[PDB]
Amino acid sequence: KKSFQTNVYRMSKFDTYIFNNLYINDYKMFWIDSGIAKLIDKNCLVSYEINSSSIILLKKNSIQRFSLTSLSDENINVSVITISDSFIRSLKSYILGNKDLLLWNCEHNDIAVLSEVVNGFREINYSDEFLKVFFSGFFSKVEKKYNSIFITDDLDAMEKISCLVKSDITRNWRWADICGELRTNRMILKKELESRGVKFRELINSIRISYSISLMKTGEFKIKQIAYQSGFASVSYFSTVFKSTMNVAPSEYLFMLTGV
Ligand SMILES: CCCCCC/C=C\CCCCCCCC(=O)O
Repeated sequence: KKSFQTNVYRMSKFDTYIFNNLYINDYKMFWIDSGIAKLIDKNCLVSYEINSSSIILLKKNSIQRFSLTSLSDENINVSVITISDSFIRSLKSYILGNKDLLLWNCEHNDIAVLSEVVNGFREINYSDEFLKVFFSGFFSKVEKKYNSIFITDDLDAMEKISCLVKSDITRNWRWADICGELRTNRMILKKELESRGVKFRELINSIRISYSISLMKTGEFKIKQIAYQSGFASVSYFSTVFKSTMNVAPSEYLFMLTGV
């Protein structure tokens, strides 16, 4: 359970959630509990319908640009599972021998286990062993259904940059700071941002927004405090960037962390 952080979001009939420059702090996976939805991937310029068996995987350190639109006349619950790095590396272990958004059409076996994870393991209490072989076997499969490895040699350049920023979120980050800390020139590091279609400012802001989300999940409701705790120079800039990224206001998202 501590290796799994889950949330459930309500989706009104035919409503749309829009994400722009959304930085994925840790591996995530989500799916709808019922009905049908339309996912539009602005990064690959593609769209497709998903059902209660479709599982979407988001790669850590990726910068997402997509929208999800309900195509159901009833409310839909979107379950989101966040996996800890400690568990992910456990998965790397059970697996021996550039796509950031992976879609997997389940065989109501995997979506059954995933549904129990969001369900807080209160109907079935899988073991560490099973969960490790399951998930490891899950990514191992989806990796084949796509371009490259979903997991990453930990010392990836983007991972180094992200961890750096997260380790001192309020520092007034500049390219010079990144190059100096990583002992690497910008000509070599710039590919990480280019391939993700973001300029330096956007990258730092994206990491700070996801950091603010993590804070709101711990039980922090004071928006004013969250703005500064997340490294933003002001509450207004935080709110502007948050709204631009999540398409909703910070306080609005916090409210969604309640659940009905
Ligand atoms: C705008 C409110 C957020 C609604 C989130 C549910 C919709 C799609 C699932 C995508 C998950 C990425 C959102 C990040 C938030 C989180 O980490 O829980």
